[PDB]
Amino acid sequence: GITGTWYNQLGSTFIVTAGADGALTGTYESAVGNAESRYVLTGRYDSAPATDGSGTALGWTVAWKNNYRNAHSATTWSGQYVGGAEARINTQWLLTSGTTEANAWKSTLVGHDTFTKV
Amino acid sequence: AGITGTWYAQLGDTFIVTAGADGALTGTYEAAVGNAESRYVLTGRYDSAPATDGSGTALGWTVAWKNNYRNAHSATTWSGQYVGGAEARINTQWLLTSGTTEANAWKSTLVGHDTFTKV
Amino acid sequence: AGITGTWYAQLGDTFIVTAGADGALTGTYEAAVGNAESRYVLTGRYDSAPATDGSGTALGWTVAWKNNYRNAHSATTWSGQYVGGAEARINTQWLLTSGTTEANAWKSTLVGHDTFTKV
Amino acid sequence: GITGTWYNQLGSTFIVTAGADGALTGTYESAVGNAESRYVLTGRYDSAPATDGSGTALGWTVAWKNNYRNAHSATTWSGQYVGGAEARINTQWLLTSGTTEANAWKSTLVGHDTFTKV
Ligand SMILES: O=C(CCCC[C@@H]1SC[C@@H]2NC(=O)N[C@@H]21)NCCNC(=O)c1ccc(-c2c3ccc(=O)cc-3oc3cc(O)ccc23)c(C(=O)O)c1
Ligand SMILES: O=C(CCCC[C@@H]1SC[C@@H]2NC(=O)N[C@@H]21)NCCNC(=O)c1ccc(-c2c3ccc(=O)cc-3oc3cc(O)ccc23)c(C(=O)O)c1
Repeated sequence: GITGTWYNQLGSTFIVTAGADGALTGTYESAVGNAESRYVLTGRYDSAPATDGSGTALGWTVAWKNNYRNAHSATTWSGQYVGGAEARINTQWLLTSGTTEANAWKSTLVGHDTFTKV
Repeated sequence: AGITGTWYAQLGDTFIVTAGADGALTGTYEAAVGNAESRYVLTGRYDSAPATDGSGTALGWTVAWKNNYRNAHSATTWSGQYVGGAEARINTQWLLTSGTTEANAWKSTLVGHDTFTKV
Repeated sequence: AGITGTWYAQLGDTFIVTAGADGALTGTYEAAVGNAESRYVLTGRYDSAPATDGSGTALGWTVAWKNNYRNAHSATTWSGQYVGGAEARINTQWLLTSGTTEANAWKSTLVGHDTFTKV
Repeated sequence: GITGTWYNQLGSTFIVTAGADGALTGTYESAVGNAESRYVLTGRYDSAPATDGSGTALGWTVAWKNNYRNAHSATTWSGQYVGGAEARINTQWLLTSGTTEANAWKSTLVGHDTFTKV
């Protein structure tokens, strides 16, 4: 299922628990960027997905602050769980750093992460 | 405190949110049409210790478009920053992903931008 | 005709463009500071036969940030639509990719939005 | 080099010619969506890239109109050429359809395409 420990192509670690209320909770450890150790995450997922083989929609957020470090930024991942012999979560993400109004144009990075339980 | 409250977008969407000292965002998102039928759980995070150099406050949240009235089999995430002022604002970009077949994954994700203003 | 002309964004960026009957966009993009040093080639495409139902006109263009004065080793693409009116507008979202190492590819692409208005 | 015939994970075909003026020209054939046969493309690329092993930045546009069909939309790809034993062009793209102002919120799809010469 969705619950468990996941890894992306960057080697970052995504540990998540999916509740029946549609809630996501857990921790995220980034391999790259201004991050150290684990950060809190929370999100949502569709608790009653379709049955036509479609994926299960979900999303979550990490604010890159912990007791170790503060990168003044947040990332949201938006994607879906796909079932199969090899289960994976495909996402696209938006990473926004706090900026002055003059610098807002360079506030937001975009990318794509594919997660697996390897 | 600054983030905590009710906010509205231009298209008519509203949300109410509470920002905890632990960096948690929790509340409810309501779509353009004002009814209970269009109220959904909102959950996210924020920088509880933003910089002091004039920068905005980074944040993000998620709404899965399922409630006790309906299920659209999708979710939206907003990633942006809070900008304080006499008229405070939250400037975001968002990603809406719907459940799809692997074959239709390429058309699974919409992207847009929303600016919210505080009541 | 409607697209053909000079356009300006809020941050001060301007571009001049010509729309050919073949669906080609060609012109020059100038960054916020008004000098020759900041003028770059613009190239793109557009729907020369848009729908008649009130929809906007789909378009897109690219600027590689290299000219005879400087090279930032990057490129931006704008994808949006033209909206005719007394005050015509082009509403876009854009992607700016810089050349990176495979290791830094994850931080290679910025995303944003710009609305241009016609002079 | 960049010039040549390329294919993405969707099986779509990307035939491109890179000029020394920084210009891109060619044709694109989509495997998916409201497309038939070939459509014109044009774009730009950095003609004098760095030497530190960094990729070469580029972008291009396709308006989904030809003599066969009109999908009232346009796609722009933004990414970079990466050199190696297996050369590829990694992109992210924005696909905007013409819409009413009320429907602009659902005007723009986003995704990622990886191209190779296979
Ligand atoms: O450090 C963090 C938190 C860790 C994020 C980990 C991510 S979340 C998604 C992904 N998945 C995962 O598991 N880990 C990563 N975030 C904030 C830091 N932001 C950047 O590193 C950043 C942002 C913007 C730029 C940036 C720029 C920064 C400043 C400037 O003046 C111009 C810039 O121009 C750019 C142009 C581009 O095409 C791309 C980026 C920039 C740069 C940079 O170039 O070093 C870096
Ligand atoms: O047909 C074309 C031209 C071919 C594009 C080929 C692409 S270019 C990038 C990629 N790479 C490549 O080689 N080929 C593809 N484009 C315009 C058509 N757009 C769509 O197919 C489209 C756009 C939006 C929606 C859409 C919606 C459409 C209508 C509506 O009322 C609500 C919609 O909600 C959505 C929610 C989502 O999360 C995702 C999509 C939608 C849908 C759909 O659901 O069928 C479909």
